[PDB]
Order: sequence, then structure tokens, then C-alpha cells
Amino acid sequence: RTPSDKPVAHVVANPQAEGQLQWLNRRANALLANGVELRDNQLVVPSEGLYLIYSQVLFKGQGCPSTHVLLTHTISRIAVSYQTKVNLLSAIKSPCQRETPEGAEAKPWYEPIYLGGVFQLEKGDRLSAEINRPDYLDFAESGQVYFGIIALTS
Amino acid sequence: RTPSDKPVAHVVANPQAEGQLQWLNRRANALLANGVELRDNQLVVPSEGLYLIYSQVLFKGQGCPSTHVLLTHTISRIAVSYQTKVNLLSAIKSPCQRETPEGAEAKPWYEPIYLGGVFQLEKGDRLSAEINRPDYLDFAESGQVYFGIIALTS
Amino acid sequence: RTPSDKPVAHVVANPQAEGQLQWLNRRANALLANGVELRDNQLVVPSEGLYLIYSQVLFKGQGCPSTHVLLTHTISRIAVSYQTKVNLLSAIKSPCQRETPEGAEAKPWYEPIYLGGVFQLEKGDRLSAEINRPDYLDFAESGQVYFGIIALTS
Amino acid sequence: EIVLTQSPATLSLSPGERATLSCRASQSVYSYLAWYQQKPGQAPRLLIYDASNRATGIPARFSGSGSGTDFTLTISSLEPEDFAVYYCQQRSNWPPFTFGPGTKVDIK
Amino acid sequence: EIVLTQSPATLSLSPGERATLSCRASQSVYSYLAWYQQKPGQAPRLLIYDASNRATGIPARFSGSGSGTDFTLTISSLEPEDFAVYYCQQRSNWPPFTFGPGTKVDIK
Amino acid sequence: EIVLTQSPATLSLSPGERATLSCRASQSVYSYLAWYQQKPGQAPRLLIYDASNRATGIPARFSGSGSGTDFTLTISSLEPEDFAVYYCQQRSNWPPFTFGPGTKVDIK
Amino acid sequence: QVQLVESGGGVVQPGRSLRLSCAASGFIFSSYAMHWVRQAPGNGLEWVAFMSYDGSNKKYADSVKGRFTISRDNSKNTLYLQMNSLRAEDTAVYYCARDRGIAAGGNYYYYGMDVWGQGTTVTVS
Amino acid sequence: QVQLVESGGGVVQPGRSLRLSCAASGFIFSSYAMHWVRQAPGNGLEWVAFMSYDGSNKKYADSVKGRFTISRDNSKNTLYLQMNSLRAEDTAVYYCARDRGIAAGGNYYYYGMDVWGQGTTVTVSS
Amino acid sequence: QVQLVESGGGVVQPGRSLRLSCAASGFIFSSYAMHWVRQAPGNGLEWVAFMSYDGSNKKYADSVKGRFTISRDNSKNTLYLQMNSLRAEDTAVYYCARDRGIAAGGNYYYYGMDVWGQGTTVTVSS
Repeated sequence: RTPSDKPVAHVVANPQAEGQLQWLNRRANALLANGVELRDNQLVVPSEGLYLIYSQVLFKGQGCPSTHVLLTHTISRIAVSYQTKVNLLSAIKSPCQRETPEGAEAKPWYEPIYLGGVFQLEKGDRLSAEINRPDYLDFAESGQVYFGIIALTS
Repeated sequence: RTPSDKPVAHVVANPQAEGQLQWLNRRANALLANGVELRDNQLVVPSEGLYLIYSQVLFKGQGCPSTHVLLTHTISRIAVSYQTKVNLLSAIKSPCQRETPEGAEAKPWYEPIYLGGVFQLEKGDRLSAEINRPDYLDFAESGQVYFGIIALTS
Repeated sequence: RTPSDKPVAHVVANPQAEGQLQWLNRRANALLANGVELRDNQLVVPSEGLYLIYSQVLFKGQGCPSTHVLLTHTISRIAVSYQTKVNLLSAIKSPCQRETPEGAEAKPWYEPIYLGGVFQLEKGDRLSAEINRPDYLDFAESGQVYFGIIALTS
Repeated sequence: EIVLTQSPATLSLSPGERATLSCRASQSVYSYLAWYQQKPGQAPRLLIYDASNRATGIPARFSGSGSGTDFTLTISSLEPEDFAVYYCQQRSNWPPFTFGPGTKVDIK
Repeated sequence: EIVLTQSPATLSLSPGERATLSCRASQSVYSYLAWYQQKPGQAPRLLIYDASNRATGIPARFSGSGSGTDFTLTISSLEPEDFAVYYCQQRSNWPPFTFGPGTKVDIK
Repeated sequence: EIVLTQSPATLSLSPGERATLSCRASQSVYSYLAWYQQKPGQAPRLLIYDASNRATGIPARFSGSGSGTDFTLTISSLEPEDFAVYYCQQRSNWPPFTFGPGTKVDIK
Repeated sequence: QVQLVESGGGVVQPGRSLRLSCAASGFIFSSYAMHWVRQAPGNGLEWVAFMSYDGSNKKYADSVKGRFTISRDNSKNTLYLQMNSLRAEDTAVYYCARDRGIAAGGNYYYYGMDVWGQGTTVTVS
Repeated sequence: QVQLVESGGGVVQPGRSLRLSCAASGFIFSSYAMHWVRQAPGNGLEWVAFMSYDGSNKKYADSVKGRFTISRDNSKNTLYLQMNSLRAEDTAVYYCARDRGIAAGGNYYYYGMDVWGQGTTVTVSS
Repeated sequence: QVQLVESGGGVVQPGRSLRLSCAASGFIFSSYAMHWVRQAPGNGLEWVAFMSYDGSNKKYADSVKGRFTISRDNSKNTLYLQMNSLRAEDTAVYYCARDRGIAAGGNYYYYGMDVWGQGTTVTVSS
């Protein structure tokens, strides 16, 4: 709260997590200050205003299986006393066209996804940064998977 | 819509558009406030200052044609006094490595492009977020194609 | 170079550079004002606060060589009187799955990498935006390679 | 949403003359337009694909050109076999795969 | 981190009866689980991969099912050769490629 | 922009001895450097590509090494065939595909 | 050898159903998209239906939406058209045709329909 | 025709070293990952080690970490297990097996070990 | 069987024009980049021109820029060098060579020129 009291959050993926996307804050150069909460793996917004929302995920694979592999990343918000969730940001990638044949090397591949934008948020919104294939997640290095918001006006 | 009046804009692609990139401010979580205008599919800047400019497009395809396919996304500026369009941000992607042979399935693929950066703009500058292949554009879902600016100084 | 005394920087790659990534500023739509310095190919921060850090690089190739090609982009920070550099943002891409066979055309390909996030920085920190394969860098056009920061608080 | 026009409706020429068939779309369809030939009593036959590309096995007298809203099919020298009905097809989604009204070509 | 349990330890049945073997994981492994058969004096033999897919050359009486933490291997009709030891293998990384305790299948 | 030097200009050795040829660049070219051999009365012949890789059909006594600005071609034991002129080529763009001045390896 | 062979048409009273078949041979049928295209007596061509190689994308003409159903069986290498509640305007000759299915955004399709069946006549009155 | 043939086992004393071999034939060995899996007398199966097609990824069980080293020779089409600092608990029959090496995130591996060798017996007496 | 065969050289007056040809055979010519490289009598090698597989990239040496024009015909499997304003310094034997065209950033090219023609002599009488 040494900054100018602006609500801010920058959480990273737990490296100790085993094939599952769990957001954490107690890290080097990861923050969570000025009212922003983290409940049920979601970011809780404290004030009405214009927020910058961003997130990056990194997927990794060795070869391609017989089933089609789609990688999605989506940031959504749930309003206060709200059943449905409206999607704010979303991106799709398709790293695997065909199955790796038998007798061919399972060559590695990498796929990042970045999302960012400015949205008006109300007090009590619950923001989520979700993926569809947690088993493909890659948090081998520090600054590869993250999820952050910061109020620009309030 | 905040105590410190500040130019802001976040427009999305028209889902009803037929193979064309048309920006709209008319749905849930799309805004256009505090002087920023939308004329001729362009964003008109109301005040001189430092602006955050960002945009995402999402392309989709089924198979690969015989011609090489380049996907470009570019944010450009037209000054109040200058001659033409100066590119601020630009990125290129090449989703098709080779043509889908006869007898092979036209498997789908997805390719997003994200652009963002901070630029000093004068009052009256026009901003355009363009693509080169509108026919490959994918606005099947809400938060996939968008174009926004927000003043950080004045 | 003083709009409103808010620390700001948006530098681009030198187009005349030969296989090297050198950040420059003297260009139209590139800024470096309000204390932010550029020394030894690094951005020097003047004030403690919350900064938006972003960078995009664009790689281009003709075909695929026999050796595996990994393209990385990383934004890292060096504190004052510190001796290690902590990576803030990082992304990896793998454009080349297999070597271009003999008798096949060396078709061109493009790979962008975008990094962005908000970080708390102190006075005197040195930020660097680095790549691992400068020989694949493509700054033929203007808005393709860039690196910028801007203070959001203080 | 997209309306296809074909001019002229009927073209009566002698063998050896140049045939010029026109296909217009109410809105731009880029180059996703094809030309098909249908002889009496047979299934359609692909002539041109993607505005200007000639299909496999098609004689060199047939040529396609144009883009957006205006397309033209030229037969540099009419042969007796070429007297048939010719349709243009826009291959967009609105509405999908619509055929034109067709142009019949007969003798004088 | 992950502990595999296999029930029962010993299964004594007659030819023709249905055998139901259970493999449980302390934490979810999605469907990254395999079943191997080892007859006395031979190397293991891959029976099931990815929970439900039958390996090449494996008779149709073997079937796998389950997800997350619970997995089951069913032999619909025992043959005199099916009397062996059956192991499940979780194919995650913590710890990597761990085999279960095994289930022993005998006659009578 | 880039100047290639090749040392020595003339190399006089006996058959069986070791030849060490030097190629230096005013600026770094990473490992994008090749070695070509030209015998009297023939077109040049690719020996080494990407600094250290030996081309197909080239005898194993030829080897390349070095990076950046310093490159070396070693012939461990000269055969009568090996008396020829050797050129290095930097394969960057400034200027493109420049050949070195050449080194003549002769007997006396 | 590469051919499409249709069957199933006929004379039907209005409101009943009829099922058209289109057996493919000579090519990898499981990789091609398929179209149904009909032609009324003395009229031009009218596109009816379309489906992709695995059936993920299906499209129908407005005049047949809600009454026709295109499907395929890749083990039998055959395309099917199910026609329910036949009107008088459905009287036509029906062709099936193959398509590479290469498209942009699922909206613009390259190439064209290169091989067709012999057609089957449906008369409703 | 598709086979793995192991060798190198025997009676060894604790603290010594032994190297096991697994010669492959009938398939493109350079494209498959390889596993070492052991079985103590009267016990079940225990996974020991793993390496990818070019050795980029290596994995070891905790009980053998720091003492065993898996390696491979793609020109000889052979897999090796180097056993240093042998213990009595290492007494087992050792099998090698091949794997497609297709994985997600380097953590979850599809398919399974489909072909195995005949095994080689390692006894650590004293 | 894999060969490049050049032709067209001879004695030409200064200031005139000459067209060199390089017919390819034995390989898929339409997939390779092509170079022209010349050698003055008693001198070393000098790179002249370059073009990619479809002509998208053309590169020239400064001494020939504005006077020479490299071109290609993939139906005839032939490479062409158009020489205008011939000077005494153009006197050389001209070789064509094939290249995989595998490059990084369009600036650094892997591999090398692996098959060459027999050369054709161009002499500028003066």
C-alpha cells in the first residue's frame, strides 16, 4: 500500500502444483494489494472503475496424441449475486494437427497465450483466468504463467 | 464514468458482419466514453496525451489452400496534419506450412494476434486496427476480437 | 521530452542493425521521457512505483534447418547494486517441427512473441528485453519489434 | 443476403466468336467464385475455381477473371461442344453456396 | 505424492467367471493410466492404455474403465491362460510411472 | 560492411602433413560460414557448411571449426588430390554471400 | 474409377419422406466434404445441403431447413440425405458432389465441387 | 522381428558397478523413449528410469537417484543402465521397454510400454 | 544425373548485352534457390546474384547492381542471367549453383551451394 492506493493484483501459477492451475501471490515480483482478494482461485474486485486485465499461460507438449488437442485461455467475470459468467477475454490455439505416427519422434512444442484489455468492473466481481487442458500447462520457469488486474480509475 | 475524467474506448467486432471487420460499441463489456469517437470504423482521439493502445484478432481456417497465407494485424495512426497511415503496431503469422493434399482432411486451425503499446497522441488523431484477410476472421465468440485505447496522462 | 512528468518509454529495434537487437528512440512514435534512461541497451527506471512493462518481437525464417529452433523472448530486471537478473516475463515458441526436406521449397514463416505485465520497480532498476536468436529477428517494417514501460503510480 | 446476377440471360453466337459471360454479386465476395458448365442431360462440370483458376482437363479457351463484385468468363473461340448452360457460384456463407441464374449459349 | 492401491490382493475364480479388478489413486491422474498383465515367468504385457483403450492384439474380453482417481479392469470370461498378475501404472510425474501393488489371479 | 581475410595466401606443405587454413571476418557472422574447394580445371566444390558440418561425399580428413570472427579448416593429412584452392564464404547479408580471397595449398 | 453413385429417389405423395443415398468409390471418401445440389424441371441449380469430412459443420438452404438432414457413413463410404414432409417445390433431380472442404473462417470455401453423381429424380405431386 | 534383447546381469557385490544393455531390432529405435523397470524376487514391478528419444528428458526413481544413469546409443540401437553404488535392495530382474514418448506438459504420458525385453537377472550378494 | 548445364558465353563488345542460361536436370529445380558466381582469369571467386525458389527474393552484388538481372523459368527448369552494359571487369567464367534457400530472418543462410555447373566463359573484348 506504499503505492497510490490503486487496487492491484499480479498472481502467478503455483510451480509446486501437479497438473492443475492454482493462482498464488506470495512470490518475488507478484503482488496483491489495496482490496483485491483471492478466493476460490478467483480475483475479487474491491472498487468500481476501469481495470486493465491481463494474463499469460504457457502450454508445452511432446508429440501429438490421436485425439485432437485444443488450447483455450479465457478470462471471465461473475457479478455480485450472479449465476452466469460473461467472458471478457478468450483465445484459441491448435498446436496438434495430426497424430504423431508410430516410428516418428515425439518432438516438443511450445504454445503461449496472452490476453489483455480494459474493462469496467463493479465492486464484488469475481474474475477467473481459466484454461481447458491443465495437463498441458508449463510452469518450468518463473515468469511464464500469470494473471493480473490493476485499476486505472476509481 | 469515473472521478478523474479520462478518454477510454473498448470496441468489439460485429458478429453480424459478413466476412468483414466492423467495430461496434454495442454489447456487454464494450465501452466508448469521454470524448473518444468512432467514425468510419476508426477511433477518434479527443485529447493530447499518453495512450495505451491494444487489439486482438482471432483467425480460423479449415485446411490450407495452394497459395501461401499470411495473416497480418496492424494498428495505424492518421495525424491531423500528416499525409497517410503510420503503423504503430503490427504482427504477422503464417498458419499454413503447406497445401492440404488431395485425399487429406481439411483440419481446423486457430491463430490469435495481440498488439499493445503506449503512444503519445495529439488531439484529433485517427486510429485504425486492420487485418489483411477479413475472410479468415473468427468472431464466433464474444471476447475474441477487440480494439481499445485509454489515456493514461490527459 | 516532458509531457506530464510521468515516467514513460517506448523504444523500437534499430532497422539498420545487422543481426543484433539495439533499442532506439529518436523515431516518430517512439518516446523516452520523464527520467527514464537508455544505457547499455537497457531501460533505467527513475522512480519507484508500479510500471506497465511490455515488449513484442517478430521472428522470420525461410524453411527449417536440421537443428531444432527455439525462439525465446524475455524481459528481466536488475536491482541496484545487485548482481543477478530476475526474469519478469518470458515466452517460448517452436516454429520448426521437422527439417525442410531436400526437394521441398523453403517457405517463409513468421512468429511473434508478446509479453506484458505490471510490476513494482524501484529507482535504479535496469530492465532488458532480450532474445536468444537475433539472427531470426525481423524489423523490416515499423511496428514489429518494440519494448516499453510506463509508470502507473508515482 | 447476397444476390447473383448473370448477363446476358441468353447469348446467341456463331462458332469461332468470343463469348463474354458476366456474373455480378450484390456485395463483395472476394475471389470465392466458381464457374460450372452443364450440358443438356448431364451433371454439372467444374470449369473455373477461385475466379481465375482453370480446372483440370479444361480446354485453354475458357478463362476466368474478376474479383469482388464483378466476374467475367471468356471463351476466346466458341466450339460446337461449348453450347451449354453456364452457372457462377459464390462460395460465401450468406447465403451459403448460392448458384447464379445461369446463361445459355446457343447457335445463331 | 500419489499412492496407488490395488484391490483385491488375491483373486481366486473358476474359468468362465467375470473378474473385476480395482486400481485407485490418491490424487487425480485424469485418464493417464495403463494396465499390464504378467504371466508367471514372462515380461509384463501391455493390456490397457489411457484408461479405456485396448492395446493391439488384446482379446475383447479385457476392458478398462474409470477416470480421475478410480479405475477398473474387467475380464468378462476367464481363460486358462488369463491366470496371472495384473498391475496398473499411473503415468503422471509425481512420482513418474508408478506401478500398483498388483492383483494375483488364480484358479479354483 | 564485412571484410573477409584468408591466411595464409599460399600454403606449401608435403603430402602427409597437416594443413591449417584461417578465415577471419571483420564482424561476427555466428556460424554461417562455408568452405569450398576448387581443383585445377573444375567448378568449386562444397566442403564444409555451417562452420563445422562436413558435406556429403567429402573425405573425413577435412574438418571445420570456429565461430563468430575466427574460422579454421584443418586437413589432417594432405593427399595429392587435396592440393587446390580453398575459399571461405560468409553467408550473411552485409554484403550477401561474400567469398574470401582464397588460400592456395601447393607442394613447393 | 473415381465415381459417385446415387439412389433412392422416386414418386412420393406430399408430406411423406424419402431417403437419398450417394455411394462414393475410387477416393478417400472420409477426407472430403459433401454437397447436395438439386435442379427443378426446367430451372437452374439450387444448392441444398453441405457437411464437412467429419460432420462438424453442416449447412442447409433456407427452403429445406428443418425438413432435410444430411449425414454420412465413412465405413460404408456413403452420403445420405433424409427428406421429410416433401412439398411440390422439392420435385427435382438431386446430385451429390464432393468438395475439398478447404475454407477460411468457415465462411469462404476455396476450389469447388469437382466430381458429381449421376443424379436421382424425385417427383412429389 | 520387433524385439528387445537384454544382457549384463549377474552376481555383484555391494558398492560395485554394473552396466546393463538392451539391444533393439525391428523398429526405428531412435524415435522411441525407453524405460528401465525392475522386479525384486517375489515382489511386484518397480519403475526405475526413463529417457526420451534423444535423451533430452531423463527421469529416475528416488531409490536410484544419484546412483543409476540411463543412456542410449542410437547408432547401435542400444539402451544402457549404469548401476553405481550397488545395494542388496537392487537385487531384481531388470526389463527394458519402449514408449512412444508422446506427453502433455512433460508430465503426463499417453499410451504405454508396449514391447519389453526378456529381462536380465541382477543379484547383489556379498 | 543431377546436373546444371550453363551456356551462352562468348566474346562480347563493351556496352552490349548477353543472356546466360543454366538448364537444370535430375532434381526438383523449382524447390531450390539459385546463385550466379563468377571468376575472373587468375582471380578468386566473386558472388554475383541470387534468387529464391519463386523469385520473391533477389540479391545482387554491388558491382553488378543495376546492370544484371537474374530470372528463372520453372517450366523449362532454367535459370537466366541478363547482362547489360558489359564492361571489362565483367570478363570471367560464370557458374550457376543451387542452394536449399534455408535461412534465418532472410539474412543468414544455412548449408551452402552444393552442386555447380561446368561454367561458361564470358570475355569482353577491349
